[PDB]
Amino acid sequence: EPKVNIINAQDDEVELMLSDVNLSLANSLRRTMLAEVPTLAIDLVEIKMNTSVLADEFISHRLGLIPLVSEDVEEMKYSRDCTCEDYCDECSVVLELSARHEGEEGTTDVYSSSLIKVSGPGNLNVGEPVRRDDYDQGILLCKLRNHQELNIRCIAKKGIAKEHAKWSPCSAIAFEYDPHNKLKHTDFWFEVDAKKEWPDSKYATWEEPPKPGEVFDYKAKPNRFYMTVETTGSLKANQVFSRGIKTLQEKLANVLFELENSR
Amino acid sequence: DPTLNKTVKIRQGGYKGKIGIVKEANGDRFRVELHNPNKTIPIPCSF
Amino acid sequence: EDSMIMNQSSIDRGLFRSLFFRSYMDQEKRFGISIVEEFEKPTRATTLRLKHGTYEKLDEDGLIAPGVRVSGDDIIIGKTTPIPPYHTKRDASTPLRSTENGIVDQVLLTTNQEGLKFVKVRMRTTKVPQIGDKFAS
Amino acid sequence: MIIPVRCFSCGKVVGDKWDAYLRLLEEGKQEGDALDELKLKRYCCRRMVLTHVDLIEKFLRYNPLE
Amino acid sequence: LMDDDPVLFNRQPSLHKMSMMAHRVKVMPYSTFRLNLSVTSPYNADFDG
Amino acid sequence: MNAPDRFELFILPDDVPKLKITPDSRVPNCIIIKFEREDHTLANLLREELALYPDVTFVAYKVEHPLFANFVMRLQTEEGTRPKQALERACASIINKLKTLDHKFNEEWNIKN
Amino acid sequence: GVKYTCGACAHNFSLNKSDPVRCKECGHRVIYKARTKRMIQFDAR
RNA sequence: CCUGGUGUCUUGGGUG
Ligand SMILES: [Zn+2]
Ligand SMILES: [Zn+2]
Ligand SMILES: [Zn+2]
Repeated sequence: EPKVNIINAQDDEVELMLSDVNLSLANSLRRTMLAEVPTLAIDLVEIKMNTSVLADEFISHRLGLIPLVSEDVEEMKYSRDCTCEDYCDECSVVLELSARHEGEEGTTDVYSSSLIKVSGPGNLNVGEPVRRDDYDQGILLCKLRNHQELNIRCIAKKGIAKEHAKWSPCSAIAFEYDPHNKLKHTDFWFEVDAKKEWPDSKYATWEEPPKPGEVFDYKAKPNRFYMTVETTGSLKANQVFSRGIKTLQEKLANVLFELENSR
Repeated sequence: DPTLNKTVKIRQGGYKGKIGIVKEANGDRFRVELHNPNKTIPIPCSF
Repeated sequence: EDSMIMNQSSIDRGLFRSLFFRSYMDQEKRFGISIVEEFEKPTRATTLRLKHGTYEKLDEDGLIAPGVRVSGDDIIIGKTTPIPPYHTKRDASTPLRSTENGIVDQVLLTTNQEGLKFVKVRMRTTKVPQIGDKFAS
Repeated sequence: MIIPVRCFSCGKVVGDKWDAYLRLLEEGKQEGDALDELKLKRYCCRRMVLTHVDLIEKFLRYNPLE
Repeated sequence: LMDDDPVLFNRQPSLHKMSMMAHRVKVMPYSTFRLNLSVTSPYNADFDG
Repeated sequence: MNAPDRFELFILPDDVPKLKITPDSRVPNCIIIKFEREDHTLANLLREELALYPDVTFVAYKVEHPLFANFVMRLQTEEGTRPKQALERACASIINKLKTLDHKFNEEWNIKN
Repeated sequence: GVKYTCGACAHNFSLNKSDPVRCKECGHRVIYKARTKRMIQFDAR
């Protein structure tokens, strides 16, 4: 019975209409995509040399925020659940960076494209810092002048956004419903005339205005939820919507398991 | 005890892979002053 | 009553985060013709009334090195003063403030106007906004 | 100090758009239009680029201490 | 110190007797003291520092 | 210094059950379910679903304090049905609706590919 | 013994505390300790 | 093999 109608689509954002579901399910889907869809992100930085003007943990802090390709992350384990001694190939990706400026003039800009994957759970496509094109240098990390060097080793780990926002696959999630306020869930503030002073939703033409005579349907419920899921490139937009649903299933499944085992 | 004040790496648990220093080693439960957040934790010797 | 809710994810991405720096200064004092204090890592056998904290982060020159994390009551500058009339000296070392932690960032070594040795140790840490911190428009 | 990696409020990556923004200003575009071309539509993302102050160019002038 | 131990709570300046009342402890994370909001008035307390 | 570990929101201690059912013997056929290491995310989803069933006479939840990731739900059903069984039914319904919903998105997605 | 750094000319050298506090190269009287041998880790949070 | 001491007097700037 739930129906979906995709209004627009591209690699990093999907705009869609969701219908024939309960408000609570639309909201729980919104929350799950923001908070519980796993991704991969740097979580340990070993600084062997940093003679730049930026403080050590300042640079380390920027590193944690770099979005990494997380496509095959479902087959990867959490570090806290792995049976091994220290890290290994099954629970972490190791990245390395080394930059230096030779010459007495000019500035060497250190970009996220200099992050080199060194090991990783082959041959899974995980751990490369996301790029828009091939000639795109990416995210600015630091800047170097003559004789200043930066040589760091980064450990990337699987995590969820509940622990730290760097693991979130979404950015914003636009979300709205009932553009003409037929349900009367809001009571509009106005100075003179409520209709002229409030702007129209960008989905005003997707539903029909209330007729001037029409009585209030006290049985009507919210039923069409338009949302747009933008991502950072760490996951493709279609994967986020799919894995949001998948993750929410196992959580309910885990609850169902516990009831039939507690007797 | 011969392991106080020597540098340590943690190989199991939620703090697996982190550097620390043995601050106090009374018995079985160690006190590692973790480097990474400003906190000193109680931890078992198997780890 | 004039408190405020802050978005935890904004804090995670760096909102209102700040660096904090503290510098400690010390120098050798003169008490006589050849009676001067001395920077060193004090041995427990030869120096009385030692502090309760750890001395294991000092190098052989009596000074801690940049990059080492320190916690409260750790000694970062070892200095002794001799006892007038072996086992002749008394500790005059400087511990980190009990309520603080962070990383040693830089250590200045020089001499003062009177020619004795003179050190400064700057410590840096990062303060992350949390419940109780104060803000204003 | 240097351009933030993420927008504080919504999380969209903005740390890869700083160089593109300075170049557009040389070509005479106005600030509002430059942000428009970069597709920074929500005003949370716009504040990040429009109001950042690049102090790292000043700190680099102090001749390295090694 | 443990749950439901009584403690004496106090804000200066102690202008009258309800500047010092006994509360029951509840141990909690984070470093501020928590008060139910309806006791701010007798202490003439607020949360601006 | 007193900030708790953020991973404590979802990682269950070994001596702590994920789920705890106790009776409310003050009224007939009423249980209190305490959910550990969970949020509004799970709770609101179950709550609305349950309320549309004809044999559920009372359902409610509260997150008692946001600094602790738990919530407690109260569920009373009429004499015929056993509350704990009814909860299982609500769970399976939603798993089915999301399975269907995932399928219909996949189909619509390839057409736009 | 202990690595130092000249505040003017950046030459590196060691001193076994009893030596006078100056740079061998330029005579500068402000010097700095070099960083520890130990590895430093940060959680990138 | 238990005990285990680090200053004062001011002044100035601040918080409610
Ligand atoms: Zn592993
Ligand atoms: Zn924004
Ligand atoms: Zn020199």
